[PDB]
Amino acid sequence: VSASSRWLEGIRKWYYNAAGFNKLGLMRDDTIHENDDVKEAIRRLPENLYDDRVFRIKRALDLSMRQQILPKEQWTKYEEDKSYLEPYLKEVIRERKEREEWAKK
Amino acid sequence: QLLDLAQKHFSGLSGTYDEDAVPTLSPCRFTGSQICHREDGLPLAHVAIAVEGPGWAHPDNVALQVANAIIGHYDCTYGG
Amino acid sequence: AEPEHDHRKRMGLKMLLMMGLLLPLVYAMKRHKWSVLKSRKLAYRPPK
Repeated sequence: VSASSRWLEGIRKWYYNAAGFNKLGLMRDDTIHENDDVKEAIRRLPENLYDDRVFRIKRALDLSMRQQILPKEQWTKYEEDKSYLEPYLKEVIRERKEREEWAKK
Repeated sequence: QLLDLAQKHFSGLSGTYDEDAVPTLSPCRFTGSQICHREDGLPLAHVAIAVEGPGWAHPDNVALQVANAIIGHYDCTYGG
Repeated sequence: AEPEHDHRKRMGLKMLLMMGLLLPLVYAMKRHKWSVLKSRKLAYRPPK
């Protein structure tokens, strides 16, 4: 909405490009560290998302090994980086926090 | 009886034939290689492993077949 | 202070001449075995 909020968004696009997982065809959520909440969120994913996730990780490990990167056109565009794990992971933490509120009284 | 019938029904593929397009098979290069179609949704795995064999005419197809018999075949319904 | 001087320079040449033969050779051994992975091709075929 704002000139400086377009600048936070352009600095975020800068960082995204500097992080460079997109160069390996990865999405942001592919790159997350696997904790207990995370493991459960992966577990809770539908078939199509899990299978795509597996392939994207597979592809990037293959590139990592051969020390290559994808052609520029095949990089994950910041605008279309689908945050597929978000609602799943938010729900797992929601559930944990409740259990923890219950374990308090 | 058979030769009579072949002249009776198959004659009429002569007049003039072949000449312009003579198609003989070129040999096929065998490659030591692997194809792996991972599918964990299928209950049992299927594996086919093979080396290059010599072909129809070769006299030592007989000896290979004897060794293939020694190894043989199995199935879970076999009594043995 | 260093009586071994002459001997260490001698075996040192032998060390360098051996490594110059062995380094590319062990590299080629590793590169041979690893070519199975380096040239491997992936295809993803999800259902309809």
